[PDB]
Amino acid sequence: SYEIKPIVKGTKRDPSLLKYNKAAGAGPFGTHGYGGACSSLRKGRPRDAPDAAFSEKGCGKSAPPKAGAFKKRVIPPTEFRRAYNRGDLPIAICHGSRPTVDWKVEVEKLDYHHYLPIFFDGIRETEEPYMFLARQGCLDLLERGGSKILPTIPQLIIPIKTALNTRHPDIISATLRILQHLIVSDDLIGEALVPYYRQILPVLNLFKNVHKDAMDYGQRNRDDVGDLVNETLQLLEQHGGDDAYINIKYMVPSYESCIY
Amino acid sequence: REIVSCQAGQCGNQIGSKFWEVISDEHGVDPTGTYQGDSDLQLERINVYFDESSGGRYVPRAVLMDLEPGTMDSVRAGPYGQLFRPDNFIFGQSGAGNNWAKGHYTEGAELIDSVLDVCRKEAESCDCLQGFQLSHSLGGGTGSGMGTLLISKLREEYPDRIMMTFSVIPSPRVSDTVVEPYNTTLSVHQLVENSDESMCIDNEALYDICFRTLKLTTPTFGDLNHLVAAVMSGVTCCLRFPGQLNSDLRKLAVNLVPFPRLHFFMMGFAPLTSRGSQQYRGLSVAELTQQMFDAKNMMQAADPRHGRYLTASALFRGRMSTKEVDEQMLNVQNKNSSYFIEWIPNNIKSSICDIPPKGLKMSVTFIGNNTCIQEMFRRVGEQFTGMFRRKAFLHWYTGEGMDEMEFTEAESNMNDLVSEYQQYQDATV
Amino acid sequence: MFHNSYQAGFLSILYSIGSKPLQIWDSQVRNGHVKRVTDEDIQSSVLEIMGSNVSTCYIVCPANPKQTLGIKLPFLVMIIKNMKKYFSFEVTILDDKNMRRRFRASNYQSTTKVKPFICTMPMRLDEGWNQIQFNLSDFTRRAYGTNYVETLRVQVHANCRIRRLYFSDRLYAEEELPPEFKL
Amino acid sequence: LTGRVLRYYGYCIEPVSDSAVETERVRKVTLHFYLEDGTMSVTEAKQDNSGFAFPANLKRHIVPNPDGTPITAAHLKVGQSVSFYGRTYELYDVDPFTRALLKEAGEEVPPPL
Amino acid sequence: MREAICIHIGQAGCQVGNACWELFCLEHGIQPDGSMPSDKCIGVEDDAFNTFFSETGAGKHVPRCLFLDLEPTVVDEVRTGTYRQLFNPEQLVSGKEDAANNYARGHYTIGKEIVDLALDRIRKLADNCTGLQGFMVFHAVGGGTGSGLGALLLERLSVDYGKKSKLGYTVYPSPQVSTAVVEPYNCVLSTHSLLEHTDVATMLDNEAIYDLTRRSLDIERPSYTNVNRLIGQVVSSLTASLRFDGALNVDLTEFQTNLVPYPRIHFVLTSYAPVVSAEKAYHEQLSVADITNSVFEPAGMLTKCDPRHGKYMSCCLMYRGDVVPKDVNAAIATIKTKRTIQFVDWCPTGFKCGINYQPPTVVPGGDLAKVQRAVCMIANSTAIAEVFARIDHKFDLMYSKRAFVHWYVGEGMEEGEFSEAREDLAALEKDYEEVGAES
Amino acid sequence: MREAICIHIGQAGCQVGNACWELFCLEHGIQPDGSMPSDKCIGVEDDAFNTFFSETGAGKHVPRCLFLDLEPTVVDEVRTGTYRQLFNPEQLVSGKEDAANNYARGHYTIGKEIVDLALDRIRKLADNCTGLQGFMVFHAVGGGTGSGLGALLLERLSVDYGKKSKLGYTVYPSPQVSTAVVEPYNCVLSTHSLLEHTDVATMLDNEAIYDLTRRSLDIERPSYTNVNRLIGQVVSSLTASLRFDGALNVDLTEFQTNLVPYPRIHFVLTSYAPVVSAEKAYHEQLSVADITNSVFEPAGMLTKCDPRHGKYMSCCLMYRGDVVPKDVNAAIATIKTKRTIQFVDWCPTGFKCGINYQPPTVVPGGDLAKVQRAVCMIANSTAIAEVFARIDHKFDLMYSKRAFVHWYVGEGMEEGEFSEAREDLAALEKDYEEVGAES
Amino acid sequence: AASTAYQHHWYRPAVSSHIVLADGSHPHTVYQDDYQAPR
Ligand SMILES: Nc1nc2c(ncn2[C@@H]2O[C@H](COP(=O)(O)OP(=O)(O)OP(=O)(O)O)[C@@H](O)[C@H]2O)c(=O)[nH]1
Ligand SMILES: Nc1nc2c(ncn2[C@@H]2O[C@H](COP(=O)(O)OP(=O)(O)OP(=O)(O)O)[C@@H](O)[C@H]2O)c(=O)[nH]1
Ligand SMILES: Nc1nc2c(ncn2[C@@H]2O[C@H](COP(=O)(O)OP(=O)(O)O)[C@@H](O)[C@H]2O)c(=O)[nH]1
Ligand SMILES: [Mg+2]
Repeated sequence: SYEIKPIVKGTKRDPSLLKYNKAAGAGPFGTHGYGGACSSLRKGRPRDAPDAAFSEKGCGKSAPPKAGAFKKRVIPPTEFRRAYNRGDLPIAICHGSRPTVDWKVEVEKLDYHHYLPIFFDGIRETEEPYMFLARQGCLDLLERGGSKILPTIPQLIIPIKTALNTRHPDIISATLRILQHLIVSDDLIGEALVPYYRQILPVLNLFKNVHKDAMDYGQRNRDDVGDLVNETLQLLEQHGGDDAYINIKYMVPSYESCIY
Repeated sequence: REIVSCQAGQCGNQIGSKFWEVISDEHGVDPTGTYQGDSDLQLERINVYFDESSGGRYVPRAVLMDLEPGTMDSVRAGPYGQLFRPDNFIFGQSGAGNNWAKGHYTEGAELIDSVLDVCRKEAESCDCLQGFQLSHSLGGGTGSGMGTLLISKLREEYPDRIMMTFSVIPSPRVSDTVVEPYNTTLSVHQLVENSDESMCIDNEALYDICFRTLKLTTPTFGDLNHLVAAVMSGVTCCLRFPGQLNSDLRKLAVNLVPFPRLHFFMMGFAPLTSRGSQQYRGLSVAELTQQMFDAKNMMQAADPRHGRYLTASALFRGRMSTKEVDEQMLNVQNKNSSYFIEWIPNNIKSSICDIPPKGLKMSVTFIGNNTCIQEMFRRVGEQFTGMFRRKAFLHWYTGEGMDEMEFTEAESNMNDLVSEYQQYQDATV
Repeated sequence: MFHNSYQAGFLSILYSIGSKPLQIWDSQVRNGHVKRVTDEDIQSSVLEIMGSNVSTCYIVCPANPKQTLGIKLPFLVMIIKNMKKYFSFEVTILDDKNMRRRFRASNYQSTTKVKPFICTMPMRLDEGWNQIQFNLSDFTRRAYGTNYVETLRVQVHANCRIRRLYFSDRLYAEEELPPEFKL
Repeated sequence: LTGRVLRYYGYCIEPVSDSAVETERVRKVTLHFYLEDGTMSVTEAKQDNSGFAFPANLKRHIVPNPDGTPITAAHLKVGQSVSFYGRTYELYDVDPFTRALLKEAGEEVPPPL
Repeated sequence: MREAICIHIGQAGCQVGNACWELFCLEHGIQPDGSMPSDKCIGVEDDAFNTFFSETGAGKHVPRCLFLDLEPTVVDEVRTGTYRQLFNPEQLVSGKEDAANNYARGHYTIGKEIVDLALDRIRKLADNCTGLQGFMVFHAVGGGTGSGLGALLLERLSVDYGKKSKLGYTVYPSPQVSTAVVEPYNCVLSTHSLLEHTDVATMLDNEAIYDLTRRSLDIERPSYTNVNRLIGQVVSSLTASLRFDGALNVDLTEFQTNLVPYPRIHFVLTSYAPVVSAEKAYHEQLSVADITNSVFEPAGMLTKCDPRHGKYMSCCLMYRGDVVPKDVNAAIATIKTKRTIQFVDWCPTGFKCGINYQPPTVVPGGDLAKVQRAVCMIANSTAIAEVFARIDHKFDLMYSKRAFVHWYVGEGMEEGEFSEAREDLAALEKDYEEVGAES
Repeated sequence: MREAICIHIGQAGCQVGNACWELFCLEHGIQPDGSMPSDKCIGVEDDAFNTFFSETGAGKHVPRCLFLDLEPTVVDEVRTGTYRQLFNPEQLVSGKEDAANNYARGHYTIGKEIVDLALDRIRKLADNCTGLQGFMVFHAVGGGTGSGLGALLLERLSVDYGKKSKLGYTVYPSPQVSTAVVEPYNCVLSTHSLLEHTDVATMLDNEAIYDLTRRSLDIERPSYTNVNRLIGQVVSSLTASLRFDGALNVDLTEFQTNLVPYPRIHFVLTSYAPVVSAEKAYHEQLSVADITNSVFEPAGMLTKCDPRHGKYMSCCLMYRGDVVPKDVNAAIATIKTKRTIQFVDWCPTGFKCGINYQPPTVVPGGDLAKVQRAVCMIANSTAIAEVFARIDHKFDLMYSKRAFVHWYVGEGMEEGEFSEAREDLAALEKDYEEVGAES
Repeated sequence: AASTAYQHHWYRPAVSSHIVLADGSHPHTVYQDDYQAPR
């Protein structure tokens, strides 16, 4: 007798989400030999060991371990989950044709300095409803927030950084779309984002040229991480400043200027 | 192409004192400052490190830097500490307190003005200032903090001139300071932006060299810094003496640094052998190359087997033929191409200077921009995060004027540099 | 314990009317006593804690030290009777940077002071029954420059008379208070 | 033998290049020879107006002769020249402790110069 | 340069400082008359005494110390002792009537009586110091004057000298041996100053030094003299890094930063080894690993504090002699590999090292033997929670019946000061528990 | 390197250790103060004494010995003896009161309160040695300490040091001369522990030494001093292979695998010759063949056991001096040609030889004569069954009606321990005769 | 009649000659060695 282990990759029972988001997974609440045959038609036994590297014979087939820059990292705990479970966010799901975010309290008057960082911290989420609520709240606040988005930028850089460092392609695409909507929200916000290129760009440079005559029939989703990186880089250069190009080049050597 | 040097902190002062001893040996300069070399070549290019006085005294172009005056007294209490000009000894009344914030903002600012003044005087005296050299430790108070403030100000004043640092990064196995990760994290982000090239020196690897390789029983910091002095002289041997394949510091920087952030290098010296095995060893280019690329010969704690070489540099010294020194690189590349990056063909830069370090048939210094430096950057990164989760030993830094978010910014710089090194380690064609 | 429970409006942690009011409280008693008595002022039974040493004997919620509270409500209202004797209370809260910060108020304290884990205050209590209101969020901002997340533990020391301890989200008025929260 | 230190007063004759006030400088130093270790240290008295920021000293260690051999107590002799690290001192006097020790050891110390 | 001012409070502080100063005089070749002889025995650097002795143009070296006891016996008897010409006629302040083992008496009635003149003396102690590192205060918190007057002096020094270093090498009441009955009262009341107005406090309780002398020295009848000699050896080991040259020289502030994780957490254990007699000195191979292991052993503890009851938070080692840096590193490596002792989770480094080239000196006629190398440990650990809990448990036992409280009440102290002290303690033990709790 | 740790347990152990260390000091030119005055021909920096003496930074050498005894007169006499400065103040452990010739007393009551200290001393000995070959244990099972405390120490050393070599030069009771009456009880009880925790045990009784010294050494009245000197000569001859160069260098653990055929078979005859006085030393041409014949003679044996009443399962000769390997082969061949001495049928080889070039010494205070060559046999033979049958018959006679059993059982030993150890010795003698049996 | 840390300090006595030539002279450059006056 025996037991079978099904291949659950890309299925409803895929454990990748569970193993990459520890806080997730909760419910709605909470022998002889030759001794005279010395012949020249035999070659020495190859080493093929990690210690063989830089030896006189050579490393051989041994290779250094991968650094794992593309390794899909674990999601760090997000304050969005705890705040939502506590009830701080006046956010609900308005079920219907396409789900949307319903705001319980007046939304034009809520403290952006207190709420928007939580929403940007929530982009790292991986299960409903946390990820959807965070991303859609980000979209709404950035689309129609006003001039109060600009002062919050320095405390918004860290959540964007942490979402980018997760190396999850879906999270990268989501935070890229949210970043584009952030950039097209005001006038000076791009110039304010320029000095913080040092903390937002490395993941974009890493994922610049990653792609998922054959027509890409799935394109309304816009999950192409490399295309999103290129588009957001061009949009940053457009709605940046005079030093935006040089600041972008300082971190993405393969970038090509658009305004010039 | 004059080079002006600075020694920050106790570690920096000791390393610089031994380095100036070695350089005076190579140029035939006694502690009295008079030249007694037997050849023209030593005096031909002595102006790169030494400035001649009215009486012929060759004063080193060095500035000493430490808040503690006791070690400033001790460093010139040595025989070769009489070389330095008395006015270059700049010190404060109160020590650094082994605090990066105290050495960078409170006591650093109140003292950095005189250091910039003397450094500017030296730069003006230079006919053509090639660059600035710094020797310090990332774990100390004033060696790290005040050193980074100094490098920032010299970067601001002289942007195009070459910037060099020799940083003794502390590590837990030789952890003789509980705030070593704090200081290293607060200094690494300054070093990334303000340093053209930053050589890394490590105490575990130095002791590994002194025990496993040199076999001598009990060498102290003197013999420990002898190796760093030999390396720091072999970096600019090509500047100080002519050779078949000349090189300078921007030579190395251009042929060694692929991207602006990636300028942290591992060091190695050859030959290195015990006294009893000196006469049993046959010196040759093959032996030199094997000691260069041998993992245990590296003087920083990061195994090259765990990473890939962005670039390597071979500063050979001694009368040697050229196709064999190039053929050693041929062999290394060909039979370790798995450990070398494909999209950078011929990762090894080579240069030859005929004049060898005194007392050796033939020698070589190795510069290594391997991607495994990310491992030792991380091994300080998790330590910093461990102390920063509880934010212990942080009231000392915050009461000296530092801001809370600066530590997170330093974490950001560490993680970004590590991510860049990982990306370019696993990047394909 | 209240992380998964409803936390809005009012949340009583101690009430002198329940059958066994100290379900979630550890009566750490040394040279003292905790008992339910009948107060002549209000003609009702209230908690009554005595002790020669204020520090040794006290009551702490939750009883299990590893376990902790999860109340988000920034206001803490305590109906306690001034016994003309030394009194103190302790509130451990969790700040946004994830430290346990510890706000204490005592009547024997001279002046307020802030130390990297604790913030000690003096209190002045009028004769008779008192309604002490403790605004955790505002005082955390004032004494630490740090946001208030939620309170972890409440520990009111001995040598006092206690009616009801309850957390509220906002500064409710006396008229707006429910009849069972009155005095 | 932990605290046994021989004293040797000496002076250094040092020409001065372009000083309006003087052409020669005499640097009076004291050599301490630790009989425990054989180490030697050089100290210089700090004068009130010597013009030096801090005096030139030499921390105790095994001071070698220019050839390479370490300097023992035999090399240090009163009225004689001791050379090390390119620096030459003419010994002229000792303290009573060193004087008596040399007397009983048998070496006749020259009278102070 | 690098001046440090010694303060001695109480009779216990007086004897501790007397031993410290004889040891300093032996180390710096200063005869009891106050001047070095014509034939030096030390051969140490010329600036070694500058941190502890002011050099007068006549050639005499005056200690930079202030003795301050509220009763004249000890001070006058030192004035008549061997160091008459060594010690300054001033800087030797004597009170007329004793504090009588009462913290309130030594802090309110007589502490304010003598504190003005104490600060007047300290002003001229400090004006001659151009690089004053800090004040090293020796006292015993279990006495009356040593607690109350020490507290008031620390308050005034902190309020007038800014953020100068305060190294309080104080003697705590021992777990079982205690010479006074109001001693826990004095300790708990002095904790007010020892938590706020001092920088780094070192415990020197008598029982651990007693056991060290009984076991290591193999001497059956050790006394306050031996205890004070050991304390002076520890102080000299701590200050040798700034007194003399070394591989890793550290001043007061250098380990002040490394040894204090939080402002409250500054009470640090101490332990010195190898401490051996002349009989066993020459028959043992004193190695760096052996001496470090003996230091980490409870035998080497100078405090009655078992390390296994807590977690080490930050250790600092002061090696003296021919100690080699990688020898130190090998000792540290074997200590980390050792499992019976554990460090707190959030402090992975946790180790400070400083090597000095001056071997420890030996007092003639003493019990210490000539050692080629030695090492002194100063360590902040969470194991102090048990001793603090025992001392305030004794305080609670006496204060439950309000015994001996009228004595403190009548000397100008409000009766609620006892409750305030108990609150400060109860905060301290379980804030130590907080910092030792796993993340 | 190649250190051997000496462990002298009991009175007999202390005496033989004193003799052995006198002999070793005379070997290595170590003065009673513990230093070499001046040696020019003997090259400097030559350390052949590392196996017995550990150096100190002052140039003084300390023996690697532990003198463990439960009663103080012998250890105190050794303390006051000639080797005051040589022997370590510690490593010289002396108890309060003797084991009273009681194995239970030495193994359960006073042995327990001293074995921990003895093991601490042993650890302090062993950590110094980086190449420790093994432990050389000297004791007499006849007494109380040498039986019980020796058993306890060996039992704990086995688990503490794993499979480290243990050479116990043990003094078992003699056939008819006894210095005690409960001696058979002590021997029977200790043999059980020694079987499990003794790698090789060596016969060292007293009657054979007395008879050998009376016949060959030609002195009418030998005593314990002469016996101990002969024992020390045997030990030095056995251990000199790792001390000096030779054609056949052998370590302590090397003959462990050659002399022990079965795990329960480890009790070995010892012989030494030429043990002759200077009266006949010049009379006899003491050649290699002559000394080998005298060694193989049962008369020259150092135990009162009969090789001809058994079969030599194995032998290990140690030639010391100018012995040629050719002469060794000649002696071995002429021995094999003999008939009276015979090997077992399953061990045709049965021979081991080790040649050291250093000639044996002569010790002043002893009756031995200087010879350019000597040889010591360590041989496993089935004849040990005779002595064990004799001692266990004595044990059965004593335990038949339980004489002296209350004394043993009072200390805390099980009453069934006597019986169970007796079946142990019964199985021991059984496997003796069955391994002596032919195929 | 008459090993601290001061033993371990080793400092070079003076300028040490090269071992490249037997005379100890500082070596000539490759240019000077190979390109001389023709013989
Ligand atoms: N280590 C050490 N401890 C001492 C010494 N003398 C006394 N002590 C202890 O320290 C405690 C307090 O002593 P002090 O600081 O002099 O306070 P005090 O006893 O009240 O002194 P007075 O008020 O002047 O009488 C005593 O209970 C002793 O146990 C000493 O010489 N060395
Ligand atoms: N060779 C030799 N044997 C001795 C000496 N002293 C005692 N013995 C042996 O010790 C045996 C008797 O045991 P004890 O007299 O009790 O001595 P012990 O075995 O050391 O035990 P305790 O003295 O009781 O501690 C005798 O059979 C002797 O063989 C000695 O000086 N030389
Ligand atoms: N190689 C070498 N390293 C040293 C020396 N002195 C100190 N260090 C290293 O420097 C670190 C401490 O630096 P520190 O002296 O406190 O720097 P500072 O406070 O700025 O003077 C330690 O981790 C040592 O490993 C030396 O002489 N040689
Ligand atoms: Mg006996």
